[PDB]
Amino acid sequence: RRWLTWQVMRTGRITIQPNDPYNPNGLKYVIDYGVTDIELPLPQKFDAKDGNGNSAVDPIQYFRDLIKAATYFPDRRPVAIIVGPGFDEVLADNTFVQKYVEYEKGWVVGQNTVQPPREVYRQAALDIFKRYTGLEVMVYDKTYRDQDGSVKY
Amino acid sequence: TWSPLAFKESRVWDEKEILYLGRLADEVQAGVINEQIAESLTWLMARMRNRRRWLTWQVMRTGRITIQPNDPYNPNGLKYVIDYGVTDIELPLPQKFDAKDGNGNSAVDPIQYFRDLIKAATYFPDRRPVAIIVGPGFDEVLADNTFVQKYVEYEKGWVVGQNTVQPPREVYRQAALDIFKRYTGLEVMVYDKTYRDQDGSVKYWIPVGELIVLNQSTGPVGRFVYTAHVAGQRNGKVVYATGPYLTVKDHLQDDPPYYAIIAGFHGLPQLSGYNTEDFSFHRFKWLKYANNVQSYLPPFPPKVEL
Amino acid sequence: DKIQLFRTIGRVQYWERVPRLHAYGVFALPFPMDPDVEWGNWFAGPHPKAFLVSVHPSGPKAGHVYPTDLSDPDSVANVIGMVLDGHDYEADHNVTVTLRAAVPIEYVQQGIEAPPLQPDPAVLNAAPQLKLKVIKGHYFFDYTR
Amino acid sequence: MRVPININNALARVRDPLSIGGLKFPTTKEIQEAVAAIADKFNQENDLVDRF
Amino acid sequence: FPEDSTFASELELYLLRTQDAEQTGMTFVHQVGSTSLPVEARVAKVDLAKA
Repeated sequence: RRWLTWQVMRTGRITIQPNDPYNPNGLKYVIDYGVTDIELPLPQKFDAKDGNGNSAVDPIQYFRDLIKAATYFPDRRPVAIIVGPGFDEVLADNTFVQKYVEYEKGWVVGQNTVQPPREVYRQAALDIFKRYTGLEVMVYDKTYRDQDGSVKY
Repeated sequence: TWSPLAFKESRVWDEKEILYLGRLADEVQAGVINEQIAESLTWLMARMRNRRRWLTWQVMRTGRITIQPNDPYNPNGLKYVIDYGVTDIELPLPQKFDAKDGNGNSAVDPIQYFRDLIKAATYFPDRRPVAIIVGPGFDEVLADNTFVQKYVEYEKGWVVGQNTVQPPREVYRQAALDIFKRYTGLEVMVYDKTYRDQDGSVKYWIPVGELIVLNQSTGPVGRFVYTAHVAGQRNGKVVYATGPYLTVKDHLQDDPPYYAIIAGFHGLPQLSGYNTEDFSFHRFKWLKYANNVQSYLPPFPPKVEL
Repeated sequence: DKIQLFRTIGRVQYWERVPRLHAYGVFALPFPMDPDVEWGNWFAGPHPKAFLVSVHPSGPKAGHVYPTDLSDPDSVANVIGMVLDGHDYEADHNVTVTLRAAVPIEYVQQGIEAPPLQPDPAVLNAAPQLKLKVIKGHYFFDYTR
Repeated sequence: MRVPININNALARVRDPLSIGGLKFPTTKEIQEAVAAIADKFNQENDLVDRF
Repeated sequence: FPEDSTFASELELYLLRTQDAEQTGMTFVHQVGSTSLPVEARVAKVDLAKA
């Protein structure tokens, strides 16, 4: 039941082939559900960091751009995001999100402080993400072991 | 002088469809015309209200009722150019509030601009602004201005090189209305109401990079006047009536029996009062304040067509 | 393939009837229809449409109406009126032809390959010899005279 | 102008009474009906200039 | 999603959509001593779909 369920959740497409685990009878199903535009486009991701040290895409602005472009598409604005394990470590090395963290604590780097390490600089990366995008974040770091490789999420 | 305009129209139902139509699912004993005339009767009331608001808005927008022959809902092909006396309806502004000359700095301080208009009308009391009515994208113009920004920084203590990293555009725009209201003293009303174009997308009534400037009062500017129309007789004497009328002609007993409805009225808008010294009218003026305001706006759904 | 997505089945369009001038007057007489004419593609469509009919003056089909061949001068000379918002051609073969009315030019097409709600330029071009008078974008016709 | 139909009587009518598939007999099924009304929300009336 | 039971072998959905005509179309212009003019024709429509 969970395999068919995750097959819809991941692709919107139940595909069963003959050369397949636990299909000895050699059957054929290609069940296309009506899921429209399952992948959001993002050609430079968040940790591209083109140039010297500055990145390219603001996730606080990107996920606010999506809410703005669906003010009259009420079935289409985002409400929550469910992420794997390493989402805070992308936000803390972003050089756009960092200026949001510096703003809410008064961290001008030239005065007032030397720049801190990534401890509190990542510890507040969730709440500043949750307050400025307004959406919920759930972490699902649950794991499985592959047939051949190491442990995957 | 002043003299009104006339407009009326009609619709007729012939003899086939009066007793040859029921519903489409079930079977009905020929009474659906009573349902469909009652809607078409209410629709002609919604025409005369729609024609009034077209004439009224045509004054508010240009001060010029212009009716050309090749025009929607002018089959009769009539010429009208009705010039009112609205003086200098377009405020001059050769560079917008979002010109951004050079690196990142703009060229026009808009808070100084409207305050420059208030100072230049200290002894022209019918000519200082009291309120502004804008479309949706007015704060997005103000927040990216580099003059207004220095007003936002001043009321909170934000020197950028010290004391703070420069804030995001959330707080930088959330406080943009009240600093415009405190330093110009005037009122801002938002009219974000929309309509759908014929070929184009959804548009706003007050256009996107444009606004209106109300002078000395925010009360009613003008008047819409209904003039007399010939009603029937009562005791051999002709009786008159004003406003929209709706006459019913039932020819349901002749050899092709039919049925008609006629609606119309007589009227025209009229401005209230001009300046007695030099005959000038300036209560509302239009300002094209920016250009790329649609880039700050969400898109609209296309019209679903079965 | 075990799930079908939504696809539409029914397509019903309900237009209104062809408008005409109230004050000009009506005069209409029922005529028999020509069986040689395929009347299906003349009453095809939900759109408001009028079209001109001629009449056979003699022969074995005399007194029967057929749509006007604008390329034939004899069928132009025998026009008798218009059919307004066509009837059940399948249950009955006797159409009511309007001989006197006042109809806008957007509702009269002769060719089947003519778009609805648009003026037919072949009708406007032959309107002198079709006894049509175009005033304010409306056809005025009376075939009692 | 609305089309003169019945809502409930047309959903119960556009469905085949005499249809068999590749299986030579009628199958069990289950039917849910839904009704939508389509209107342009973004074509609104200029009620501003009544007060002017 | 939770789990559900039906005791059937197929499920079908029907959707009926309606689209009325709008009350638009300003008004025709007149002169006082003449006759009126007729109003254009509108259109309403319905569709229906199946899954």
